[PDB]
Amino acid sequence: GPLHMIDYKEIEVEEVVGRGAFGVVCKAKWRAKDVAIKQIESESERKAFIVELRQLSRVNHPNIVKLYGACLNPVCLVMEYAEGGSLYNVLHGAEPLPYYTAAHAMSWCLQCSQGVAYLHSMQPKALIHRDLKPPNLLLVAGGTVLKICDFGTGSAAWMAPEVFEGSNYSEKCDVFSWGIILWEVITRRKPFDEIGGPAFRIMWAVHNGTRPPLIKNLPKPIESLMTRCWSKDPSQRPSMEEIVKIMTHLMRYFPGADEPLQYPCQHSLPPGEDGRVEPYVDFAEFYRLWSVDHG
Ligand SMILES: COc1cc(C(=O)NCCCN2CCN(C)CC2)ccc1NC(=O)c1csc2c(=O)[nH]cnc12
Repeated sequence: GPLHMIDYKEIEVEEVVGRGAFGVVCKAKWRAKDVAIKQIESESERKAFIVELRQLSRVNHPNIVKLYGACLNPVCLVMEYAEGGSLYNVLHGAEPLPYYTAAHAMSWCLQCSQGVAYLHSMQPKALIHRDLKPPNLLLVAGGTVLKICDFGTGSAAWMAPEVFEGSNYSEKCDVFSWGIILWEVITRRKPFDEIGGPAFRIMWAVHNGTRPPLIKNLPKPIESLMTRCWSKDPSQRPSMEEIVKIMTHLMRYFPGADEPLQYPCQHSLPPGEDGRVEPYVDFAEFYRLWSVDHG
């Protein structure tokens, strides 16, 4: 994949937007375009930069961030800027938070799965992301388009049990993360927020078979897919190609996914009545459109 060698003098650094897995991300300008720059912190991070640069150049897909080029003094990546920020901020960030619909929730998960399915179908060997979570999912086009970034080649809430076991893992670990993200956008809750302390407490819980609470009034095909994705045995989880197909076909019953995020939302989180939670999104329209198609 062809890419530019950037002269640092052509870069005009504006403001710091965030701090990813490694390095610092900053808003900037380069040749009229609005860009984002991931810059090195410690000289030790150099190995991670070679990996991410090797991979981002190799990949080309609408749901994975564009790499425009790389500057080597100082060593930094020049990528496309995501105007809407991360999904984590949209979900759980500072007030005021945007209102979103079930349609948005489904579309975000579809676009995410589409990007991952592409990664799993690389030649000659598949790419495993290893770090799928809302902080690494970015939003553009008024919140309607999702991009994947921060390749994994505080993540315990999304991590498959075989990964933190140090055990042998396949691309099916990405599928587990996707299941958690799906639960997360439907409920607008932080997964395992009730479990306090440090990371090992989550890891212990998930290792015993602790999963997120089931959702009240959730459509059985969605529930079926969600719980399949978070199976202990990686074999019992569906492939991403299957997920992409299912989610594409469900979008028939979720119109309006192309409406930009623009409405305010004052969000208070109720407690879980039984062992279940109420969704943030509403499924009344789904059931209406479904019954119209089915008998
Ligand atoms: C997560 O990083 C971002 C935050 C905000 C963001 O939230 N914007 C700044 C908020 C401005 N505030 C100021 C205060 N005001 C009251 C509200 C608006 C906007 C854009 C980001 N990232 C990228 O474009 C990006 C491109 S590639 C890449 C990567 O590999 N890793 C992490 N990020 C990126």
